[PDB]
Amino acid sequence: AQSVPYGVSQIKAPALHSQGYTGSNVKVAVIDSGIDSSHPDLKVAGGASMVPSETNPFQDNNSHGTHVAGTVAALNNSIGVLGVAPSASLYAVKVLGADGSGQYSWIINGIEWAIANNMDVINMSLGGPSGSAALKAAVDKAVASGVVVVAAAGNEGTSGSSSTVGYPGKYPSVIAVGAVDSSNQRASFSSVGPELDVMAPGVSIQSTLPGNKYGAYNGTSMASPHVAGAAALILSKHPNWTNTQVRSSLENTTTKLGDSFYYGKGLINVQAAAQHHHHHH
Amino acid sequence: KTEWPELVGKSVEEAKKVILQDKPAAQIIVLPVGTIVTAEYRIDRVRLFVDRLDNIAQVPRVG
Ligand SMILES: [Ca+2]
Ligand code: NA
Repeated sequence: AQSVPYGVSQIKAPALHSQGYTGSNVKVAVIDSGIDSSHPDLKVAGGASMVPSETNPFQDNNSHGTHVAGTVAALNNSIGVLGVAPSASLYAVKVLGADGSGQYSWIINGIEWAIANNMDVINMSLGGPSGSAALKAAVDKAVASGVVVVAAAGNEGTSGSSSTVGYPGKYPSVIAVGAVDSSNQRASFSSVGPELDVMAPGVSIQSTLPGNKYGAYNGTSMASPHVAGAAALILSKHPNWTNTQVRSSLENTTTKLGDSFYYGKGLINVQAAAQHHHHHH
Repeated sequence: KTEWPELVGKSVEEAKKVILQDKPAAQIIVLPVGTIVTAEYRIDRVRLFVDRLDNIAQVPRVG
């Protein structure tokens, strides 16, 4: 039997599924360590690797990209977990090697591949403390081209009054996602700052792991794909909505939690986001 | 102890020794400063970001 991880229910994705919307025909690039395409609870539609020494994007030697991919799009069937957008067209854009790191140029090359291949949504469960002009230009280009770009806020916790949101999350063109648990409490590690946009579940998140496994991971990396998957559900119900509109729908319909420095606009609610009229609950 | 600001500017070797005294089961991974990394949180891990001289270039922290 299939299990629905709590975070998929928490963001109200089953309300979209019951309406008949599951992300069909929406192209989501998981820009990450690869995706294990042999996993029976994933269907990978395509991809490319920007990692010079790891040329196969369908081999995930780390595990992280496979876990992120399952939160976006684990298949709706009788096994494993259920993804937020289980019919999405999932693309493995490998820019991180086995050790979980990549060079800025590899990340930018993956964003450029996503733009050239007409991705609707990019998920970046990754970050670093410094930006670069070239990284900012790649994300701004993807957004100018119509792509919804979602990233983890980072796991740098608090530092007095300073922002600790990393890049590319910290760029205004990117939706930076922090992590809450099942009680809607901010995870102690979740980055903070005025660039924090929305929150999603990022504690003890069950998803797919390589070699036909499943397991619970923690991080803003886990929160980000709930929002990327929610964007794919919204686009499957409203295929002409722009990325501007998808982003605003998610921002404008959160459940407000605490102070925005710690919680941004609150927890996403994809049921409310996918209505025509938007307000907070 | 979950952060080691006193290690910035030290060699990677000293940093490893010190972190393993405080957290002997730590999974230490050495990465180049200025890379982008996965944003998962691993309580057992300490990433050490080094400059091109193999000195610590960012405050080591658990995660
Ligand atoms: Ca399934
Ligand atoms: Na941002």
